[PDB]
Amino acid sequence: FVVPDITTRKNVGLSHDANDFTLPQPLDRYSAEDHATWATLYQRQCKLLPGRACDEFLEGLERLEVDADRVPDFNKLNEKLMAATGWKIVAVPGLIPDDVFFEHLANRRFPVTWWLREPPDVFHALFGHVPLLINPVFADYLEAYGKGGVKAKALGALPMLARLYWYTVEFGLINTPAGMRIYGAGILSSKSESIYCLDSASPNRVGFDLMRIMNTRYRIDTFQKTYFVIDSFKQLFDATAPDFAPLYLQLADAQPWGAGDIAPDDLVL
Ligand SMILES: [Co+2]
Repeated sequence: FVVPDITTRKNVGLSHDANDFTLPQPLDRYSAEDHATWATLYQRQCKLLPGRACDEFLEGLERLEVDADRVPDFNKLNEKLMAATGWKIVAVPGLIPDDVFFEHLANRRFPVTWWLREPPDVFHALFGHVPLLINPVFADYLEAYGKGGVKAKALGALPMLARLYWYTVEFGLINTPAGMRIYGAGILSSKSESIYCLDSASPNRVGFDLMRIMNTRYRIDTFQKTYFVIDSFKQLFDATAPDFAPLYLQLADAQPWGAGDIAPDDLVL
């Protein structure tokens, strides 16, 4: 039997732009259970993350006044976000087309799935991704990433950019004099990956390298076998400076590294 998935069920009776896939945040659809689920997840992560999350993340939560006790009102969060970096969040139904996603980031709009899991959803999107948008360097990296979507799509290279996003925005680590810390949203909203990614001898931790990352496969249904480590958000933004076109064409005929591989030139940490 095939039954409707959560995206389908949550969006019953709602609409989305056929081009940019946005909708007004459906505030009336959040139940008491939803706000309680949000509060539980928020409390859980805030207990786990001190000394694991990078300091910029935890500061972003406070500066944006991300609600501890209910699903945040997107309009209200946008007041603080816009004043900080000129970014805003927009509600989407769930997974959206790539050109749409990129066009949003290119225009300093961060798409956020509106609905919450039952006890990627709004907790992952808002709690995991949004706090770093208050950091001007990180925000500029995301904008530059978004702007690269047009060229990538024209060259059939969206999956190569997707690897860069996965291994930075979703699963990135940042080294600090106080020790290794986390900036990837997929780790920051996770119950357990926050522990494994810093505490386990199992995963590789490899210095950030643009070409290497864009040549590296990933899997979505398991903890990462490799994490890439930056020294600063400036490293990410600076990585977007050169022309990616000749990089895509070189990668196109290469054999990608497996998710668990160490490459001969890796700086292994
Ligand atoms: Co994500």
